[PDB]
Amino acid sequence: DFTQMFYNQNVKQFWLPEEIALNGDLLTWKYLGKNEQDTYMKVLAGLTLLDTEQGNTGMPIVAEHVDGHQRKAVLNFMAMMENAVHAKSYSNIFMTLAPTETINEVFEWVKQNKYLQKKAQMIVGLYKAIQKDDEISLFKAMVASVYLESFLFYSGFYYPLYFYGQGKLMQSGEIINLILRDEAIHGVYVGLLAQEIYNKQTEEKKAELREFAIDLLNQLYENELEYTEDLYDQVGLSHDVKKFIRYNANKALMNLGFDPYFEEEDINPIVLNGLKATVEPLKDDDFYF
Amino acid sequence: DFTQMFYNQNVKQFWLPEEIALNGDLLTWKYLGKNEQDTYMKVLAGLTLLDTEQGNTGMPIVAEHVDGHQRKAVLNFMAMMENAVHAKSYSNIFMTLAPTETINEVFEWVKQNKYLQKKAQMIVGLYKAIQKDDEISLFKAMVASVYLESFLFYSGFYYPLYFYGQGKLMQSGEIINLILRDEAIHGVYVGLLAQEIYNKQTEEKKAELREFAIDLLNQLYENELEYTEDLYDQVGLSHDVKKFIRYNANKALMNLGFDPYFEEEDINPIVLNGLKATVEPLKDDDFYF
Amino acid sequence: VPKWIQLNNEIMIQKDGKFQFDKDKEAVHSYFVDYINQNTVFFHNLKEKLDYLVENQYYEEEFLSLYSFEDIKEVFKTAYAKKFRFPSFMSAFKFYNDYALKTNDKKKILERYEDRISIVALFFANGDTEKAKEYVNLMINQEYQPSTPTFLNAGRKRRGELVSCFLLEVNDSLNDISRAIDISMQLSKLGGGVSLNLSKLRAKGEAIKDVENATKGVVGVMKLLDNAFRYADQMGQRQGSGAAYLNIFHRDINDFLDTKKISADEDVRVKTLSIGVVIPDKFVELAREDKAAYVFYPHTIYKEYGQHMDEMDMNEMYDKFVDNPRVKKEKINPRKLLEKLAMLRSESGYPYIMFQDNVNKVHANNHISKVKFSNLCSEVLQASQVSSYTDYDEEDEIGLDISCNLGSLNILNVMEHKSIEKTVKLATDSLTHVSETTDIRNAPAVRRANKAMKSIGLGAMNLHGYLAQNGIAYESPEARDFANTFFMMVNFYSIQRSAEIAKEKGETFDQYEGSTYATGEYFDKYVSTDFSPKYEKIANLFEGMHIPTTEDWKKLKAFVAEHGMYHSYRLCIAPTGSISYVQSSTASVMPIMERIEERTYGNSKTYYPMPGLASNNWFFYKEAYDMDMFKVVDMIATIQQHIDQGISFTLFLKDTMTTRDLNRIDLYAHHRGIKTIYYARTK
Amino acid sequence: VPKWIQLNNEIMIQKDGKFQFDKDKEAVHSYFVDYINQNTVFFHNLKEKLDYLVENQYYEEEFLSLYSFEDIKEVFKTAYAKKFRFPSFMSAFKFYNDYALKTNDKKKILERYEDRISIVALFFANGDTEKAKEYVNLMINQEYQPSTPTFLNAGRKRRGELVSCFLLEVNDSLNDISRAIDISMQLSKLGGGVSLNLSKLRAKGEAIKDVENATKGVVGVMKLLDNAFRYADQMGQRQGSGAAYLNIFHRDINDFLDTKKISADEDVRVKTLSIGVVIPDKFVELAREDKAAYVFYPHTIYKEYGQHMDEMDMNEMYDKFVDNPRVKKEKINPRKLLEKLAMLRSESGYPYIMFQDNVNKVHANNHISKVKFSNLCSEVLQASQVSSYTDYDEEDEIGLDISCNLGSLNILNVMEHKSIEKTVKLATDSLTHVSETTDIRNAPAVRRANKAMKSIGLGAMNLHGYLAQNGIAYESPEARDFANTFFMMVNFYSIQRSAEIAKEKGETFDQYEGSTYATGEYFDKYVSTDFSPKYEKIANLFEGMHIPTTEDWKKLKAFVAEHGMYHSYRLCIAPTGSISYVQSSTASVMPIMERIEERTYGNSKTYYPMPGLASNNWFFYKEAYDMDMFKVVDMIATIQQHIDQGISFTLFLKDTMTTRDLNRIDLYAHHRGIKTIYYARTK
Ligand SMILES: Cc1cn([C@H]2C[C@H](O)[C@@H](COP(=O)(O)OP(=O)(O)OP(=O)(O)O)O2)c(=O)[nH]c1=O
Ligand SMILES: Nc1nc2c(ncn2[C@H]2C[C@H](O)[C@@H](COP(=O)(O)OP(=O)(O)O)O2)c(=O)[nH]1
Ligand SMILES: Nc1nc2c(ncn2[C@H]2C[C@H](O)[C@@H](COP(=O)(O)OP(=O)(O)O)O2)c(=O)[nH]1
Ligand SMILES: [Mg+2]
Ligand SMILES: [Mg+2]
Ligand SMILES: [Mn+2]
Ligand SMILES: [Mn+2]
Ligand SMILES: [Mn+2]
Ligand SMILES: [Mn+2]
Repeated sequence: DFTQMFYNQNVKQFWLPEEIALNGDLLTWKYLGKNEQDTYMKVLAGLTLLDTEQGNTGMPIVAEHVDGHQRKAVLNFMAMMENAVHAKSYSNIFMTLAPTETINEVFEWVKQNKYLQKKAQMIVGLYKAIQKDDEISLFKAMVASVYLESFLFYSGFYYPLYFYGQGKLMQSGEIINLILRDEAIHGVYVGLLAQEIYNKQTEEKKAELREFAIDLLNQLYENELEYTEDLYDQVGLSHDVKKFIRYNANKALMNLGFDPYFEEEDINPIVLNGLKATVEPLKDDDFYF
Repeated sequence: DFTQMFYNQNVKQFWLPEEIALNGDLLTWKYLGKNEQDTYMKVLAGLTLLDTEQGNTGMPIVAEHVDGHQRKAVLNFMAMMENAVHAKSYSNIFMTLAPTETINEVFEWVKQNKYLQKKAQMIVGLYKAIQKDDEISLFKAMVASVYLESFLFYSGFYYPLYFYGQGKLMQSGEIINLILRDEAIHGVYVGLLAQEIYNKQTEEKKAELREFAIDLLNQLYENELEYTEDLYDQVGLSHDVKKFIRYNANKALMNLGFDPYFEEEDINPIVLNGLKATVEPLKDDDFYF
Repeated sequence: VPKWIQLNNEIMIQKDGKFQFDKDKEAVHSYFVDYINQNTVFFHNLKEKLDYLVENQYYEEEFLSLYSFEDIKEVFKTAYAKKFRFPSFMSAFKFYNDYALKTNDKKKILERYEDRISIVALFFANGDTEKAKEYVNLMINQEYQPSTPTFLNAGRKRRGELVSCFLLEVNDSLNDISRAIDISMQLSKLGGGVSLNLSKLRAKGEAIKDVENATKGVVGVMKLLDNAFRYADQMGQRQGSGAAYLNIFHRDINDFLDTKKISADEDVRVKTLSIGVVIPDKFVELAREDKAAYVFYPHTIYKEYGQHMDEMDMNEMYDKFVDNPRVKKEKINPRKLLEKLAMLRSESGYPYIMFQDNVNKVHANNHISKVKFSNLCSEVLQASQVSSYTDYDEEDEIGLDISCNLGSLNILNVMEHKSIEKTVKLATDSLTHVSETTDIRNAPAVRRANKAMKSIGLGAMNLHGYLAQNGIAYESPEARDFANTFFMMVNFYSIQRSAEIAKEKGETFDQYEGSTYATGEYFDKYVSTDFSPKYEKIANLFEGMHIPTTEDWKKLKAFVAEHGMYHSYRLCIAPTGSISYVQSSTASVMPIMERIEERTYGNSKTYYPMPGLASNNWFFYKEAYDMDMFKVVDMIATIQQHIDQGISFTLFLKDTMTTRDLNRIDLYAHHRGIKTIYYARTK
Repeated sequence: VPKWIQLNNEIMIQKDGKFQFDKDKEAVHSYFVDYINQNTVFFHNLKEKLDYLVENQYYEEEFLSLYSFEDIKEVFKTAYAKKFRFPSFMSAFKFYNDYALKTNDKKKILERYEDRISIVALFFANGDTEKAKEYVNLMINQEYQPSTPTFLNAGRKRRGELVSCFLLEVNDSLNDISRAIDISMQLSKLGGGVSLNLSKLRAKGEAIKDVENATKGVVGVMKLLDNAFRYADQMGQRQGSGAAYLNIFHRDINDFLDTKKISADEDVRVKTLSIGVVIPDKFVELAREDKAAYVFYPHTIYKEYGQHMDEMDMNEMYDKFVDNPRVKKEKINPRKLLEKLAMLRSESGYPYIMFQDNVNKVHANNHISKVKFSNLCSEVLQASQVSSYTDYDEEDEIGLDISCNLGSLNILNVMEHKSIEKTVKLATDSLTHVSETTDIRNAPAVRRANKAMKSIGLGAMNLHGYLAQNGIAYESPEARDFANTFFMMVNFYSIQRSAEIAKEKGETFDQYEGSTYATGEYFDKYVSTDFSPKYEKIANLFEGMHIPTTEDWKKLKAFVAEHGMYHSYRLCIAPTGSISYVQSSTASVMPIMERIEERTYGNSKTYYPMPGLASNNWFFYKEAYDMDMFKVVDMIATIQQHIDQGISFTLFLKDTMTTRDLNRIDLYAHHRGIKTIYYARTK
């Protein structure tokens, strides 16, 4: 009911890194404090590292196990955006703002970081556990994918959106907004594929899959809180970032056809400023009464 | 030495079938004989099948086994083109020119056609035989992919090109030329990757790999002859198409770094005829003259 | 969380296995005592309040000057003498959020329910103190509810028009299309929904003065109208709503329907333009026999016959059109078109279905014109004449564009007061006053038809509430018996009041002499058939109330023949969307969608049980989706035989219902005499 | 492949290192003798031809009835006596594909070049045989070319209007917006391009009768106009073309510009509507000083001062608006706005730039009104007065909406014949006749301004062709010297012809006495400064042709003061798009874009060398992209000082230059007195 519509929306959102000139960001970058520059670098590396997993494994593995030519095509398109567009865009932002040696060090740090690694490996673990012709294991991986696309990225997206909403780092913020817009539709689409599997299950199996999804969300959420304090306490933003994580967790759940887990909260206004039943023929005798 | 330039070439060649309006072909299509329309539909259906498998299976699987994020980005982009752009374009052509029943019938015809099933069996079999960290199985699949890109498509491409060259079906022909332009660079790129693996081998191993490549080519060739006769005898063109596929077989071999295998022949000349601004801030001195 | 919101939320908390329905009285009491009495501006005397309201540009001094202040004080006394209490929190909330007069900064409350009712009554009476007191008694007893425009705007200086439904004919010319866009924007600016007849516009690929295949069809005009309604968005307050109607035999019918598909292209899709399809009996006959049908290019028919295709009877003209070589047409499958209609209604609820021959076989003004289309709510069915808007220097030929004034009887309150006659006659008087006081300066055809036809719409509501509170199932034959008797009485007293107004003013509506009222053909079924209840239980409901008999109908027929009829149209059952909450009534004559209504206002969720819902009558409040749509069709057709205009008939469908089931419902509605079908609502 | 296009493709086959330019003569010869003479309908005598054309609704009988057939025969002999031959294949192809009359089925050819010219001449002369022969000589010598509407439709029955440029002022009301939409559709239906001023419209977030944040701004009207122009597209062969103009100090300027961004949403972006920005000298001064500029809400200014913002002098009222607390203003960065303008022109070519104080410091009719906006081609610069379209029942206050008839002198052929005076006077007479015979009966202000102002536009083309064929570089000072002398002479003879027409008809244009012609201030630089060529090379180009001196200009000034002027505006240099091929001329006074122009028509590829291109003048035909835009600005400003209206000035930009270079070109154009900038074309 939905793949051709998503095909259309995906291909019409096509873009390339070269379209946004990045050099003019240096005019606001130079005015940020060390803690602001440090947080930005670390957040950016976090997003880059997670998105690489999605391009190399997450999208291609789901495309491999999903049946249907049109679904495979949409999924291929999404994998292309991760590897050919998003990855180049993150690299471009880095090369503009930091010298080569600084980039290498930030990636070394974030690569060793406990909270980034915990979430990255949790997601990758579920992708590696998909078994041929087993729709339960596929569903679990889709849940992981939706959580990455619609939830885990957002502790990171917060900061570029925060600057973007203030008139700072506008070129890289525009790029991030385009990336985020792609991840949103990726999350919604994979969510619909997961609901299709979920709806084929018994009531007991459904309850079991719900427990899986909520348990996974809880593990990731508790690590996100730690990740958040680790990065954002030094710039005083953690309270507001936490509200943004919960709001996006609720969107991820709704993508999977589940109820929101967290109470509704208002979001930081600066970040906000940045942001067929069944055809049946008439067989005669229906005109007579 | 080459991936970056292929990356740039692939992304700059990006297109969608919807860019080309097809209603202009309606009359030249209406005017073709029933035999001509039948061959044309079947030819494009055979192409659709090849691109379906190249997009779903061939390109993603090669991407999985090739090392390097940039090489993977190129291969992922090529995969997307196969199933999200190329395979879909044929449906755009079908939906314009043909009624639903004729479309349904031709897709049923691909499923039961023995030559099309044999060529898919052979090519996809080699893709699925790739073993992780086994460069020889990978080479064999890359040879198969080059043969699909640079040889097997051409029994199909002949007919749209033959019409384009006579000023007939020129909108459909424009789509086909764009597809052909893509496959030419896809065949070269995969050819270069295959040569990388071949060049690592002992002379004895190389001799075996040439045997594999030539045996595979001959087996595919013999099947393609029967396929060509089956499609083109009713339009009187089988001998001409055979010359064309031999011509392109030599190009496939060359893409693999091998000498031409078939002698040169004169191809139908009709078919040969078928072939932001930078933002700079204003200075104070710019306002005085 | 507000205290009243908490109390209203305790209804769903089940105590002793039952909902706490009594919490809504506590909820409304808390709402008043904690918010309304705090935010209600109070004045030492009524004189000070009235002076503040007139001088601060809240009221109109013209209508208030018609009374001495003593009379206004006595009218306000009559309103407050009833000590009216809102039974539920949602009634008071809806009134004080939608209709109560607020300060210019929307911070405090100037008008209570009694003040609003007194002002509306004083505006209705137009200088008569006893009449104003009668209107106050009628409205504070909640027997009659003026429509949302009238109730909200009457007696207000910064008010919109008192009419919100307009029906425009669009002629096949660029001058007329531009004038239609202008008038649509002007009427949407006033806050009224605008319905446009696009059947006269020539189809796509028609000739424009010797240039063949040059017309974009009705879809280009549809895009123009959609953008016009989007621009004229009522000062950014409420989204501009418009409707477009096309005959099913129009050539562009498939393009017309494709504008509502979910996959529609952005250069075809229309967003703010509802669509309605007009279906003559010829199309249903062609689909019934599975004969391949023809849609016609209207301009070819106009050139061949000098008359518009929608101006002619398709039943007699269809064969002539098909056999005429100079009339251009394309073959269609009428059954496939019906299935496409059902699929579109399942997907989006569109189009509205207007059965042309069901409307016109009982239409009383066919001499003026046939009814060719309906309004945005699919209940206004009146004769229209297309206007010929010429060039700027030339004089326009103004026709008749439909616009009727809406009012609703509360069936429960009218029935409990045994005041069908008095409520109907007073409502007719108020609707007549609203019609006379309406003057629209930018729609010449609307103004001319308002002055000439003097058409009003008197609807009814709380049918399901009254039936369920009296132990009668909506689908039961007794419910249809009550509807038959009640609406026969309503029609009788509306005709009597219209003839009385004609006698008093010495004037009838324009071209009355050609109507079926003048010839007596209207009264045939009333002077031949008895419409008294056939059930003892229903006959007991009308105890203490004289049910008009055959002799009474003969006397009314003689009276109408002698004195004429003031209103061309009197009765139309509108949906009555938001005024139903204020009146504590079920919407229109439709059955209830839900037993308890769950809605979210602001960040707090609210619960609204249906009026009179309890444990004893829980299963008489059967939800509309659980009902048999054939029996709902039977009920609406029982009511429709006493309503001169149409009824807003919403189809309530389950998710399991197929396209064939929706088509069967539509065909049974056509068979039973249903004039229009409003919406296909799926659960 | 056609033989003629095969011969035409042999131009690019380089033989002996040179293009085979002579192939185009063979190409056109083959084109004629293989297509045109075969497809031409030939009659036994001209009488049978004219009878056939009149009877079958091809021509108009009224204008042909003013001549006896002997006179028409003499005119046709005069046309055919020249034995005109098209010098290139493109000239004949463009004529016989765009302007030559064809049968009703578009099968055969009815008109040759001589037939079309004779019909246009007989239409111009209006009964005069000698004047018709003079017009025939003028057009067959290709000294003067009537615009595409006039040349295409003169004397044809089923024709559009002879005027295709219209300028509309939109007042700040819904009635006026609806009338603007209607008039835009009416004029687009006639085939004309419509420009609208949107500066008087109040900005987004303004009140509509004391409800705030209600107005959708100029972008909603922009969407309305865009859909109105999409609807009125004339079969879609030439889709409806509209232009919107906004003053840079309008608050909606950023949203106005955002409608052309590539990343614009479908609910904002307009596609068929060109955009222009009117920039007063105040904005350029504010950007120069890097001060903080303010955009204003027009409705606040109108409420506070009683006048529209664009009807007031911004250079004298900007500080008053800023200091006024009751005026609502928004802070903007003028340099950021300039950079945004440059970026938008680089990425899309929009907006058109009008330097308002450059237009109005030399405007001759500022007493009537100041020029507030340009046309769709960005060269019509005339005074306009906004209309007040009221309700239907009320009378409308009709203002002045701009429209002028276009016509181009061929500089090469005029200079070859030494006939500046005769060509200018005859072209003025023809344009006056076209103005007099135009009657738009659905645009009241256009009709009123056509009757009152009697404005015409007499342009020129083949400036670069004439200079390159005379060994003069376009950027050279000698080229600007020639342009100065030539256009001073054109202005002199156009003023003389206007004064003679006023003397003969005894009437001047409305409000002439307040113009600078009446006061004599217009002639100051002409009675003080001599415009004789300063170079001996240029002075020989004018040998045999009298150049008016200061004494001649004093005599003309006295003549104008004693007899008046018939036309408020006389000279405007339009783009002259497709008639340049027929006349074998370079487009307008702008430099050529390509030396050899390659085009694809259908499935055929053909090449068009620039007129007179050879190896002896290959480098004098310098492409517009390779030359300095500062020198092109100098040339256009030299021409502009003798043109009362504007010049369609396209900027030819390389890919290498940034937005700063485009901004520098715009600021140098503003400094040099350029009135309007048309397009930012990038190679
Ligand atoms: C009616 C209407 C007007 N407008 C804008 C467009 C007009 O330029 C502007 C004026 O509308 P008007 O038609 O002049 O409304 P008005 O006369 O009642 O208000 P006022 O007393 O202030 O003159 O309002 C909208 O944007 N949307 C609308 O729906
Ligand atoms: N005092 C007062 N009365 C109001 C107001 N709004 C409506 N009313 C009604 C209540 C009474 O029915 C009527 C007369 O009120 P009043 O002027 O206090 O009268 P009285 O009781 O002093 O004679 O007006 C109001 O704001 N103040
Ligand atoms: N005969 C003829 N002449 C045409 C036609 N179209 C234009 N003309 C021009 C050619 C001459 O200049 C002029 C007179 O032609 P004619 O009527 O044949 O006269 P004549 O040649 O007997 O003097 O009309 C045309 O179709 N037929
Ligand atoms: Mg007409
Ligand atoms: Mg106004
Ligand atoms: Mn990504
Ligand atoms: Mn993603
Ligand atoms: Mn492919
Ligand atoms: Mn390929």
